[PDB]
Amino acid sequence: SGTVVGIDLGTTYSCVGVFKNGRVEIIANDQGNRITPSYVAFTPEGERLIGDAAKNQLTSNPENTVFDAKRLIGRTWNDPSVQQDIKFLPFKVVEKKTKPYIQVDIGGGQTKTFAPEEISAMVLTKMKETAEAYLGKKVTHAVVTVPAYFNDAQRQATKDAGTIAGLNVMRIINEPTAAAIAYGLDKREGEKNILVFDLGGGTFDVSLLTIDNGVFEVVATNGDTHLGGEDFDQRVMEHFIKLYKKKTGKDVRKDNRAVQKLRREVEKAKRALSSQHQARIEIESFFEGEDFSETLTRAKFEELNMDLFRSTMKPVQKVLEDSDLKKSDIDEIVLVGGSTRIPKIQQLVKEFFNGKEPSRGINPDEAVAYGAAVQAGVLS
Repeated sequence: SGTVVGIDLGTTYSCVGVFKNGRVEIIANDQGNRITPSYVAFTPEGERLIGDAAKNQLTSNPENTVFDAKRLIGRTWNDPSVQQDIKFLPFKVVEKKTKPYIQVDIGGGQTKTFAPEEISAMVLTKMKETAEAYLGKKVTHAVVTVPAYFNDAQRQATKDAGTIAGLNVMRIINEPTAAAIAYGLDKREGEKNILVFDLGGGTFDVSLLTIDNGVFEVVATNGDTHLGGEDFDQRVMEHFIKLYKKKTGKDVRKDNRAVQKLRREVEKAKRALSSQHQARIEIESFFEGEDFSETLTRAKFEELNMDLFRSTMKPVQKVLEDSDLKKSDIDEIVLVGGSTRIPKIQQLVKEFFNGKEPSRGINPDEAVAYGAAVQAGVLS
């Protein structure tokens, strides 16, 4: 096994960690980032790009930048989920052997068709190489996380992706369970009920876990597969674009370059508003050599997204019903994903459970990788 690594193979972002000196170390990639976009792309030239480099050229290559391969991985063509998601994806997806395949251009007008597994394998290879650089030796084995709702086919496909990347995926472990392990909830005594609330960039997952004698079980799952941090950005985008036209008289929509410059500052401001109450957004030479200068308040950000924020509670109530539990039967609450940093999200969860405090202490972007790395630590 050697040094086995824990890998959160996320829909939008992936994360890699290892256990050493009786603690978890989340490994930074060669650009110094602890998370790595699950992105693959090809340039006008032959060059293949994985991670940050792939996501940064998304704007200039909108139709041949692959992402969200995890939505397709291990599914059939006829699957209702696949047919829904291909309408939201810019790149072309096609049937081959009654399964979804991703068709992209390499360079010089040459096309190529990859299986979801191959895309995920490329991302895994990048996480593998990231880990190898930190450890200073080859990595052969890994613990990979998947959503709780994944079936056998999806679990096996994730293993296959590993195999292609040269990784022996020792264990497949459910994302909420990994998050629970990160917070040391497996050290708790007796029988307890655990609510995991996972709000990523483009996905929302609620899971009710039990723990019994330091061993978990996923009782019920729910959420929204197309609700995440990006939807909160889009409401902010829509607000400020409308404001710009109202003040200047200029419609910015058809200028792709300027719109990306705004999305960059909106994303920065959103993160800032998790700890501050206002954030200036200044862009010099924004559109037709005219500047942009507005402020986003926490109150406004909340106002623009209030309906979306409240909609997260319905899945929480539904999983409790399917688990045959009341609010008061929940002993632990675990918040995972960057969007859970938002104060309003935390308050809504807190208030739903009549003032009970969620667990804190772990980077919610990293919690799942953390847990996987602990399991890897055991198997090293």
